[PDB]
Amino acid sequence: SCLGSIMNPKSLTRGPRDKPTPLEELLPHAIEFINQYYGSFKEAKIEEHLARLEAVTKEIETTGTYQLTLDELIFATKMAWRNAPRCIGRIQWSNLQVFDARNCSTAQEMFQHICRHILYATNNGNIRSAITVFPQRSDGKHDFRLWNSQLIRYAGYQMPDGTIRGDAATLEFTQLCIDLGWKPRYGRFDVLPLVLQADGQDPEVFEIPPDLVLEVTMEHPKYEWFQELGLKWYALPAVANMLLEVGGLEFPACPFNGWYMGTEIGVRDFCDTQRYNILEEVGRRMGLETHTLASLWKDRAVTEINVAVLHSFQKQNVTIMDHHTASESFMKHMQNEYRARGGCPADWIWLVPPVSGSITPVFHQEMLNYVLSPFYYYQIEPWKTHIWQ
Amino acid sequence: SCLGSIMNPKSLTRGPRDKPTPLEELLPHAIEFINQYYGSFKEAKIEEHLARLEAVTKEIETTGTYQLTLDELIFATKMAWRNAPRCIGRIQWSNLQVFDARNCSTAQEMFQHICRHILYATNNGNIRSAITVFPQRSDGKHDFRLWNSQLIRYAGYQMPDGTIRGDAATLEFTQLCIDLGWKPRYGRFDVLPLVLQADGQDPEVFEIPPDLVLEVTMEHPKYEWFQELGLKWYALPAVANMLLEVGGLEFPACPFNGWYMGTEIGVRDFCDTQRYNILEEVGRRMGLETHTLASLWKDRAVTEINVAVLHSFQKQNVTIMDHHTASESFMKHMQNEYRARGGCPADWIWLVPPVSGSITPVFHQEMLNYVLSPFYYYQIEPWKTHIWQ
Amino acid sequence: QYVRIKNWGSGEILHDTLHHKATS
Amino acid sequence: QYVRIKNWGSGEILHDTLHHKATS
Ligand code: HEM
Ligand code: HEM
Ligand SMILES: Cc1ccc([N+](=O)[O-])c(Oc2ccc(C[C@@H](N)C(N)=O)cc2)c1
Ligand SMILES: Cc1ccc([N+](=O)[O-])c(Oc2ccc(C[C@@H](N)C(N)=O)cc2)c1
Ligand SMILES: C[C@H](O)[C@H](O)C1CNc2nc(N)[nH]c(=O)c2N1
Ligand SMILES: C[C@H](O)[C@H](O)C1CNc2nc(N)[nH]c(=O)c2N1
Repeated sequence: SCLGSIMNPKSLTRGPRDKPTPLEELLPHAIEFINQYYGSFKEAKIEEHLARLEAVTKEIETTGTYQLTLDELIFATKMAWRNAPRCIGRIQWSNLQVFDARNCSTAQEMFQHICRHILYATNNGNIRSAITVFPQRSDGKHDFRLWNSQLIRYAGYQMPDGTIRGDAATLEFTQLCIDLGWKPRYGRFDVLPLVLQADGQDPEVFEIPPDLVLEVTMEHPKYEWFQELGLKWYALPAVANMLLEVGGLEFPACPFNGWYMGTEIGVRDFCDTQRYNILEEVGRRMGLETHTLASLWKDRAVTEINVAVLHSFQKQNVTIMDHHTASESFMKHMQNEYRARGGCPADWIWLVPPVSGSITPVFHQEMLNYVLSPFYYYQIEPWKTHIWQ
Repeated sequence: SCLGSIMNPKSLTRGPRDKPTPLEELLPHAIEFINQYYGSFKEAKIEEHLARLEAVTKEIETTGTYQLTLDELIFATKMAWRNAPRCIGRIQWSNLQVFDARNCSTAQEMFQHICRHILYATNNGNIRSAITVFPQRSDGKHDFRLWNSQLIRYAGYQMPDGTIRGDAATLEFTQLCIDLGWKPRYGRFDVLPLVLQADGQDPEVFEIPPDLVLEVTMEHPKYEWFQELGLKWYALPAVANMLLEVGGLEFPACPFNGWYMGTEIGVRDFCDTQRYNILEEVGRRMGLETHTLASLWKDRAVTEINVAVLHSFQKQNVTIMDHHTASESFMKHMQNEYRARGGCPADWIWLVPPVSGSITPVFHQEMLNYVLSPFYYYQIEPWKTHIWQ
Repeated sequence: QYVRIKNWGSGEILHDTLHHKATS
Repeated sequence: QYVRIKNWGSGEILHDTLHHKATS
């Protein structure tokens, strides 16, 4: 049975190791990557190409592993991007900023690199795509991990009076956070602390410097009561827990970010029943027939919450993108791609906006989803495998 | 590469034959079906069960084929329904009406059965689910086929002045129709003729008796100019070109129908650029910012066209269903099903409405798509394989 | 065996066993 | 070979050859 509809298929996950990765597999992978890279240069360099092939082979045998040239890493992070079946923004693949923190060693050094990142990328609202590569997995017992699903994310508490406050999606991580000594500010929009694990050590908590988390206060351009819902969201979508695989190497810590596509905050974060779940309150406050589904009131509401989100980001000068423009963009990417290298790994179930499905062009496009390399994999949640001091 | 996003995968098609189907494969399939059937009876009948198993085996060997008991066919049509990965209405699976036309022989006899069907099912607007099984494929050279994609469908012409009028989706079938002697009425909503092929003979055309095609005139409940768009649609969704496979047997002709889910006419038929494509005219006539995609005007328009469609069907007393109710319905079906037999072949890419994606519950449900039996397959278009007199 | 299927809206899970009867 | 991929909106088709480089 085609399992296309599963969220975290094993095929897409790259789990924990206990010992270096077998040279039998590591070597041919590395040769593959090096060929990819030199092969990418318009105008080749066989001298250099051959030299590198050799150098790497040596190192791998003299050390059972190898290190990438900063140039190769910059090429790895983008290709990995380029090969992300579930991203609509890939038309921007070649435009990434890479922060090489491969020489990091402590958690506080991590906490600093992440801050340099959050700051570089936010740019006072003019968002820039960036990535921060930490030390590559070596023996699997010294892995660098970020226990957060994403850099800036809001906490989710379970109130005394039984009601859940904040983002229910993070109720569990939040407890853990609290278990590790974080002071719960019991809000609806409390930015979660960075929980960092460096060189295999138990995880360490760090509050994100408030000045660094840019936020957008939600207000609709016709409805004055929108603002009364006292809603807001962070401007930076930064995925924090994925693994970068390139030429046999695995970087278990490599936060990356882009800008937002409105429907994420719009439809998913706010409207999902298992998230901020604000669809009824917005329905009611619109006078809609909130008690008859056939009235299509949800379709009606959600579009306004979407206009609010977009309106707010534009008004505040924060970068954002609507799903339509996103889709036409991806469509053009896909064509560049088929022309450029005849193919584009694409996952329709993800590439199609969560609203306005068929009004969007990607809905009518047949796609082939396949995992290439380099690639960004998922990982088992650390607290599930981590061995404590 | 998972090819989940392809429309007509071979896996889902059951093509033409040239000779009976090999007893080696036909027999074990038949035994499987018979066991399924007797196995379905609450309170068994092993006597009968065993007797049938034997009877069928005989027949198959004495004739290289076999015939189903009307009871078995009634069970085949529903199970096939029950096992239609791409249908949201399966909660209604056990409620089908079966018209046994297995003794048909001529095209005019077909044209009559179809009319009995179109009439039984329309019911003056209170739609009833029904199916009409024609003679099963025998040697593959005497197949009964309906060349239409669906019973009632509108024609699509290519105007002199270069412009395409009617439903562009059927421009090709329409030509053929014309090539076979049909008189083009050059309208925007001209019901296409039934093109029937019986017992392997060349296809024959028949106009559907106008009194039989119930139609719904489109009018919005706030916008008076909606009616000025002079739009309408047929009330009966009847798939005409699929193959029913049961216990090794193949019925290449078996039209079936249900009622409509608003978004089909709403979003797909009217809004798809390659269909009636009315999204801009509705945008403009709403004063929306039809020239800035970020204005979300399409999301805005399409929801009104959807309210129009639903409003019209209710006002005219024709059966229809909105996508939300459809989705909650399918969700309940799925659970009955997992409880009833632990599984439900479901194709997410199809089961999710073309609008309001994530606002719908099926969007958040993981599904496993697999082909069971009995099943309704697709077929190669007749005019592509048919051998002419 | 059986495939673990989950509903992210309600956290609910189901165990699909019927796929076994899938045709080739 | 290559997989024929089609766009039902524009009737356009593309031939995917890159999948060959798929990992297992
Ligand atoms: C131009 C800025 C970007 C935009 C507008 C964008 C947009 C999106 C969207 C809308 C999604 C679907 C997300 C969801 O359903 O949660 C997505 C997923 C994804 N994007 Fe991006 N993206 C951007 C930049 C990037 C970059 C620079 C990379 C590679 C370094 C990347 C890698 C990914 C991956 C791995 C996923 C899947 C995450 C998961 O499986 O949960 N994106 N992106
Ligand atoms: C209760 C009335 C019914 C409703 C509301 C309903 C609704 C739907 C919908 C919305 C679709 C997706 C269609 C598309 O994208 O074009 C669909 C597809 C389908 N339905 Fe139904 N359905 C009904 C009855 C039935 C029955 C009675 C059968 C079995 C005899 C059936 C078999 C199918 C099949 C085979 C498809 C796929 C057609 C294709 O692949 O093009 N449906 N249905
Ligand atoms: C890089 C990037 C660029 C752009 C977007 N975006 O536009 O929405 C991204 O979104 C996300 C946000 C969160 C997740 C999942 C994450 N929270 C957790 N595993 O659940 C996935 C994609 C990510
Ligand atoms: C039985 C049934 C019940 C209900 C619906 N419905 O609610 O939309 C159906 O729709 C359709 C209508 C047309 C097709 C495709 C057909 N025209 C052609 N191969 O392109 C598929 C499903 C079918
Ligand atoms: C996998 C499961 O079907 C789930 O509901 C989906 C589907 N499509 C998605 N598409 C995007 N972009 N993001 C998601 O989180 C999901 N989740
Ligand atoms: C298969 C290709 O992705 C195509 O655009 C789709 C997708 N999902 C669909 N879902 C339904 N219900 N009906 C369709 O015709 C399609 N077509």
